[PDB]
Order: sequence, then C-alpha cells, then structure tokens
Amino acid sequence: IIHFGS
Amino acid sequence: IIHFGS
Amino acid sequence: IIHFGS
Amino acid sequence: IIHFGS
Amino acid sequence: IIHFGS
Amino acid sequence: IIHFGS
Amino acid sequence: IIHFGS
Amino acid sequence: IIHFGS
Amino acid sequence: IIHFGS
Amino acid sequence: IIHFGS
Repeated sequence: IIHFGS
Repeated sequence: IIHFGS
Repeated sequence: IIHFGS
Repeated sequence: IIHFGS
Repeated sequence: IIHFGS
Repeated sequence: IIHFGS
Repeated sequence: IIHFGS
Repeated sequence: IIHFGS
Repeated sequence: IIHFGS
Repeated sequence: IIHFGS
C-alpha cells in the first residue's frame, strides 16, 4: 500500500 | 505500507 | 511501515 | 516502523 | 522502531 | 517522485 | 522523493 | 528523501 | 534524509 | 539525516 490521504 | 496522512 | 501522520 | 507523528 | 512524535 | 526501481 | 532501488 | 537502496 | 543503504 | 548503512 501507498496511501496519500486518510 | 507507506502512509502519508491519518 | 513508513507513516508520516497520525 | 518509521513513524513521524503520533 | 524509529518514532519522532508521541 | 515515487520510484520503485533503478 | 521516495526511492526503493538504486 | 526516503531512500532504501544505494 | 532517511537512507537505508549506501 | 537518518542513515543506516555506509
């Protein structure tokens, strides 16, 4: 996972 | 995991 | 885990 | 874990 | 663990 | 930049 | 930059 | 920069 | 900089 | 700088 946010 | 956020 | 946030 | 935050 | 925060 | 490779 | 590699 | 590699 | 490598 | 390596 690459997650930029919430 | 790469996580930029909450 | 890389975590920038909360 | 790398954690910058809370 | 590397932790910069609380 | 997010770069997975060379 | 996030770089996983060379 | 986050760099995992050389 | 966070650098895991050489 | 956080550097794990040479």
